Amino acid sequence: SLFNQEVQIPLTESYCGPCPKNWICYKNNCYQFFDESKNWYESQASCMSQNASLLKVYSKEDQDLLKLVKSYHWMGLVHIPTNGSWQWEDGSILSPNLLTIIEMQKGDCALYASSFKGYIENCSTPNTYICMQRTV
Amino acid sequence: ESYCGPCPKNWICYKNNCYQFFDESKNWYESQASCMSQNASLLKVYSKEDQDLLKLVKSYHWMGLVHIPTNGSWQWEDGSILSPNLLTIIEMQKGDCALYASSFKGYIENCSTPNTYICMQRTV
Amino acid sequence: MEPHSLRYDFTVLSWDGSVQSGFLTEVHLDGQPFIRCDRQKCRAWDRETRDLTGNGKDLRMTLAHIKDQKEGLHSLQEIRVCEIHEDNSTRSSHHFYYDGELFLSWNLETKEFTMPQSSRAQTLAMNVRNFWKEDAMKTKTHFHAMRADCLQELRRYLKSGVILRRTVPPMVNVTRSEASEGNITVTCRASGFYPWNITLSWRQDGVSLSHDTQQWGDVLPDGNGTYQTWVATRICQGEEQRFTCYMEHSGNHSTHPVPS
Repeated sequence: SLFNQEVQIPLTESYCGPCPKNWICYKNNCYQFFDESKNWYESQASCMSQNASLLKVYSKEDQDLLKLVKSYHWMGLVHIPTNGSWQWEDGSILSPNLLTIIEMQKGDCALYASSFKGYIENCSTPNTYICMQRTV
Repeated sequence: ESYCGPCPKNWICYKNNCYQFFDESKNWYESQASCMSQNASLLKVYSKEDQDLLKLVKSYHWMGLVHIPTNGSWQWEDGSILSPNLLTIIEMQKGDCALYASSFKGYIENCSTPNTYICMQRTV
Repeated sequence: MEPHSLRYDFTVLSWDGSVQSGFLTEVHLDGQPFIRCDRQKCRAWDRETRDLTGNGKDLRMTLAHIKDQKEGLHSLQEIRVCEIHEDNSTRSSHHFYYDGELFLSWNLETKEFTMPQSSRAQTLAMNVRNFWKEDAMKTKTHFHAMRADCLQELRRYLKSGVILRRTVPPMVNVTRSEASEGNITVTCRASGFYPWNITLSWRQDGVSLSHDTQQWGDVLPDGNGTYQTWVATRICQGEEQRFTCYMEHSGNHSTHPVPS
């Protein structure tokens, strides 16, 4: 119901944002892909320098564009060894039924890959990375 | 600017182009009808700089590129020409339609073969 | 014990250089057919489609980059197999086959492609390797990820009891063939056994006869997934007492006399 049911016309169009200049805007989220390979710590530093975090996966519907992504990329998922549980940079939990986590290399960080996969990787291994900022 | 668009509310916005990806496999003709139903068209590739995000697309997908054998080159559904030095065209299957794949590849495919497809709004 | 295995296969075809629409995806669990997909129509569920059949589409694009002037049929097959052994060690292989011949493999230890010595094989492999390089298609990480997917799926099938391997002990039966010239043929048959590995042998006063003084069946399939074999030897009437059949199978061992 863009009107009262769904139809794509010039009148039901909106602006997406606010986002950093020339980022991807989709369903109130801003994304950018960085092709310079960095370790997890430097990827996190790079995103936070732009007032963003690494990719956080919270919804298959709101982030369905993640299905189309080629290759492997740092996201904001980190291991607490004390519990054996995964959480995001922001301290929130990994919600069930979002990611399949796959044991690849022993390590405490995860690479995002399509569709909704996390590959456990050595935090020190250089990789491309995805930054995310919520619009509001 | 901080704002991208204008675009349909649930579409991907990038450098003021509006995109969506469709998982339901359709032939070229049905993919083009489906994009036009959403006030769009199949993907048109016009700029490596403005559409650099197309480098990160997994797999192959219908785009709006068609062969008219009578004139004997590739053009977009809107009648505009394929600009040189944008796409490398690869012969995959004998056919008159092309699939987009990363990086800026076009794979010649049978127009009747069902495939996933990318829609883009006709550029402002 | 034989290891557990998971096998993924992706197959595409060209006719006169035209890559056909089909892409066949298969999953075999310990050699046994499990999942078959004809494009995205998968039969034994979102994971069946997503990513998995997608490997066939990538394969259609790989075959389009293989230069071959020979007309007619060509085929490209990608094969992935992981193994989990008794000791929890793992194997993995990742192979590409053109017209039924190996042309390219990925070695987990060197993190590198290996090609065969043939110059036509190396030309096929460089067509493919250069394609994958240009379009960033199949990096080191891809090969390690695909291996990690395979082992994680094998570990899930094993936990679930879907490939539950059972031991089936043999039935052993000894028979005597009539006394032509005062000699008898004693035959020892072991039937209905799993797994395949068995020891069977005639003994004289508890010592195993040489291979050459015995006659040997092959080990044949015996239905419901089991096997059968036999061993025979020629003795003198009077002597039946000295001769026994010795059987070892998955830690069972038994000795069977010639019956009266």
